[PDB]
Amino acid sequence: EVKNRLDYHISVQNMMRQKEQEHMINWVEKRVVQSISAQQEKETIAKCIADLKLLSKK
Amino acid sequence: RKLALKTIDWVAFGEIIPRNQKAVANSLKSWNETLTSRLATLPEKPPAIDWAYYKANVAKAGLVDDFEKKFNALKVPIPEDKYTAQVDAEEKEDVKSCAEFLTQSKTRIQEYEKELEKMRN
Repeated sequence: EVKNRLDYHISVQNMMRQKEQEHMINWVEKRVVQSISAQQEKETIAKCIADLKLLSKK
Repeated sequence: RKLALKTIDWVAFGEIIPRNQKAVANSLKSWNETLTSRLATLPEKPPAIDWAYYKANVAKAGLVDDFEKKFNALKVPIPEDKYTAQVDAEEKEDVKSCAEFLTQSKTRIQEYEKELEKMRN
């Protein structure tokens, strides 16, 4: 009977945190996914590391 | 756990039921066996909770910790006798049984044997 009280609160906080985590995540990511043309250089670093692939694969 | 054999008893019991309880004992035997097998099965005591995990990682610990203290302080009684001067009405019934039958019967048998002497003939 002692356990029954406790684990409910834990479980609710756990599921609640995941339903925050997902909800914040999609909302943040769905808001801020814009600056790729503002900073091109995420594809310049693609071409940088990609040149260190195109050279450094073999 | 709770019971035991005394004399010879679960078998040696059931057959033999003093008339002043005789009828009762037949029913009582079967009741007893029910209790016997049941008790032997049950758990005797559970675990006793790993607090370390729960206190740290259930972080409503104001609630948890207060309930903890109340649980750790929590004291427990035992169950209740009700039916155990039967245990003692036993020593009384044991008189009845031996001396009350022992004696009178021993004097009776005394006569039967003395009469055996002549009737060899």
